[PDB]
Amino acid sequence: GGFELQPRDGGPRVALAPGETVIGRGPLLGITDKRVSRRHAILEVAGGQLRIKPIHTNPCFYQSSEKSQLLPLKPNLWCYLNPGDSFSLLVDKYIFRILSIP
Amino acid sequence: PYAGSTD
Repeated sequence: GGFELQPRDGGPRVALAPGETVIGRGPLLGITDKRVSRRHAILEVAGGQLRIKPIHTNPCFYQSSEKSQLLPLKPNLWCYLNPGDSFSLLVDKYIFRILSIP
Repeated sequence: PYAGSTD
């Protein structure tokens, strides 16, 4: 099972490869905002699942599919992202919804 | 456009 990221604003989908992908300020997500680290978080696709680990002092945020609040993630800990969940690299910007691929 | 130090 694979995954894509759907920006909450409706922009193009972001394909994720198996394994670990460093995300943040860079070409993959297109983020240029200096408040976002070039090494902001790790995404891991493995065994049909996706998890994220923040690796910067500037935080990441997580919104379960059933809730309606972007909550801050604890640093350097893994959090699984289910299809329909969202995460963000700023409190109110660069938000991405998780989509599953067959 | 992705270089430079983080705030």
